[PDB]
Amino acid sequence: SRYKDNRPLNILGIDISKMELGRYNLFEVSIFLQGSYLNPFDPQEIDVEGIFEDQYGNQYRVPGFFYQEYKRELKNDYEYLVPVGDPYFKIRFSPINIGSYKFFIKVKDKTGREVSSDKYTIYVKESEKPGYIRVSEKNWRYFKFDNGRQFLPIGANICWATSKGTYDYDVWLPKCAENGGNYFRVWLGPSWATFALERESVKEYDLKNAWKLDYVLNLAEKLNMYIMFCFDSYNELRYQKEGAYPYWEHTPHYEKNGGPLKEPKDFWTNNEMIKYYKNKLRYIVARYGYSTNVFAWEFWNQVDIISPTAFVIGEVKKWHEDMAKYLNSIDPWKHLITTSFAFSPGKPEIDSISGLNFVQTHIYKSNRYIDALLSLIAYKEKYRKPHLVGEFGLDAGGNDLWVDPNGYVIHNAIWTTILSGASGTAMSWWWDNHIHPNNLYFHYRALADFVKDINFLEEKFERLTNYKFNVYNREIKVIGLQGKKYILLWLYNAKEAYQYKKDIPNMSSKFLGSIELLIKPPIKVIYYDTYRGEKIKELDLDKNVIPIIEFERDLAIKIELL
Ligand SMILES: OC[C@H]1O[C@@H](O[C@H]2[C@H](O)[C@H](O)[C@H](O[C@H]3[C@H](O)[C@H](O)[C@H](O[C@H]4[C@H](O)[C@H](O)[C@H](O)O[C@@H]4CO)O[C@@H]3CO)O[C@@H]2CO)[C@@H](O)[C@@H](O)[C@@H]1O
Ligand SMILES: OC[C@H]1O[C@@H](O)[C@@H](O)[C@@H](O)[C@@H]1O
Repeated sequence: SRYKDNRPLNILGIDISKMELGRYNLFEVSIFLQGSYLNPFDPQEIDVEGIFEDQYGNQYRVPGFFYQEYKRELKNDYEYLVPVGDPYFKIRFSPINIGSYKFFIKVKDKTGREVSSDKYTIYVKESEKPGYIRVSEKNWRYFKFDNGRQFLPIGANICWATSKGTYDYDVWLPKCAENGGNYFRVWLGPSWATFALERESVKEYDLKNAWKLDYVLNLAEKLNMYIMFCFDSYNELRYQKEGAYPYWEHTPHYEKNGGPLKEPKDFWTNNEMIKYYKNKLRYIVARYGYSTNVFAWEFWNQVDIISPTAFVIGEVKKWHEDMAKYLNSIDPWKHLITTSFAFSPGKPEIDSISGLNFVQTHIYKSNRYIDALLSLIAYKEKYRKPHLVGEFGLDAGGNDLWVDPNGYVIHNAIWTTILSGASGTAMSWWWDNHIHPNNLYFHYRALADFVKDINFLEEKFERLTNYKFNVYNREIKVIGLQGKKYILLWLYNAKEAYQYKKDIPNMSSKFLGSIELLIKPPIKVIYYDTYRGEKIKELDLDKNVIPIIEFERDLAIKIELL
């Protein structure tokens, strides 16, 4: 209770960031107050709310949150945050409609006393921002922004920093964004994570780490990147003797460390833990919900590999149902909600919950992973909602780093997933020790430039079905999509795609073979170098047999039905 107060409830001062702002931009209110509360993160101790109303009758009830300002510095190799001023409360709002808004502040503390501000008026002008990310109503396999443009996530996991903290994101994010990236994922647990809110406690949240997450979210805003926030990771509920980077013995949830839980199984049903978890959801909505750069709320990283002593499917399912309902109810902007599993096929009992707006796959497989990705993407079409391959690698043990310095594994996965019908690219691990130092971003740039012009929401793509390969030289396979106006092909050499020793292909002319498709000419055929990210050749065709030019590892082909 380092932040307690014991004074009569009074608003002392209010600062407003701007009186005029653009659609979907941040409107921030700072509130100085006194009151009676033992825990500023607990709404039963103090409840700050901002009540906003547009000129179309829509009302928004925005929870407020406790805030400490910091000034960051880099002490050679670690980030250091200096507190600036006393902590205070904030409200963060984002307007969906333009025009005028009225708002006021309401505060209630543990005594039952309630105080409020007068009403203030702000004006909202049109902006360039596309809005929040939703599931597409036109094609449930894909995401859209509120303004109807597609959101096709291209990026990687970038889940935590080194000791350099936000200074690492200063480096990684601009590199990702200038190479076609618009997506990453961050972890808000376990307590060692850069953005861990439950660092020393599950009752009070870490104001330094929350400030770091502010900073990174603001950088994503400047770079037009969209973030999945992963609230908790399985390690928190996994015993040391179970391996796999366990953390139960160190986690604040455990009674040994001051928490309410005698064992991780009790996480799902312990009344005190559920209360604190809802307080955390409220804090996250309060502090970050305004942002259109929050792509999704993700409850768990791999909840199926918590301790087997703790995984009771019926309880984990009910907890996801109840928390998704609660989170959706308090989130004024109704961000997408998801969860994840280490088991690649997932858990249908949980994945089919209506409150989870999209499903995910994690897969670390070294042999024939192209076929595995295709099979999992076909399988999870049964849920009739988008599918994100949220984690991908060769090997949970990290063999990728030395067996595949050129990123061919990442390459294979991002082309396979996009041209198999997934909502976006397979999302690689190893951002810090592999993608960045080996400068693998060019793979994303090539893929982004191939798909940028394609409107996946209107193409009605289906997996390519009725093709005939005529190739004698080699064993070529194809992953493809057939749409109303485009056919997109990724061809790969089955005997080269899984070998990682050779240099990046630096190809060339010759005829290799052909593929004929169930389509009607005339057509324009574009051959695309997937490593340089360039058109190689264009060809106008009068019939349905597509020549395949020579290529070393893989080749993309874009066919336009004229
Ligand atoms: O160094 C900072 C921080 O690292 C922590 O360990 C990390 C580890 O370095 C590595 O990045 C690991 O990546 C996992 C990650 O958990 C993914 O969600 C996913 O998972 C796997 C899981 O970890 C097991 O290996 C499991 O058997 O297989 C899962 C995949 O199916 O895969 C990634 C690659 O393995 O993440 C851990 C943390 O989870 C800690 O060492 C910490 O002390 C340290 O500060
Ligand atoms: O910023 C990402 C990485 O960049 C490198 O050049 C070093 O400065 C690392 O300390 C840092 O973690």
